[PDB]
Amino acid sequence: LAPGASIFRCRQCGQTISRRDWLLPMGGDHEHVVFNPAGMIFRVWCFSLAQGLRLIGAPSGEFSWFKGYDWTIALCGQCGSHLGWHYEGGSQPQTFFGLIKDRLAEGPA
Ligand SMILES: O=C1CC[C@@H](Nc2ccccc2)C(=O)N1
Ligand SMILES: [Zn+2]
Repeated sequence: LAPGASIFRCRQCGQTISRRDWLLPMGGDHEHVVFNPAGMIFRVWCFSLAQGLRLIGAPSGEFSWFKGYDWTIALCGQCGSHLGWHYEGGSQPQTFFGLIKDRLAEGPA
């Protein structure tokens, strides 16, 4: 009844992005803390599915945090905020999204 933690929206503009129902335990945990070559730390949640994003450029395997996957930058399709990455080219599953937990807002359906 009236769940308040069902949908993830973009924290900057409110664009619909994903659902708690779509969280994916990659390697046995939905949460992965990672850093990029510029040393920036991200708390990443894996989702099977997302919407309202704009995937920019072409996939790269360079420095992928997930063995066997190529990544594309995922922007909020509405406001352009960097929300994470789409992962493709791997196995079980072939694709998923890694989204930056603190750039999303959790709320009712
Ligand atoms: O799986 C990933 C996706 C984002 C990526 N960041 C990156 C930044 C500048 C150059 C190359 C990669 C990273 O390190 N790992
Ligand atoms: Zn946005």
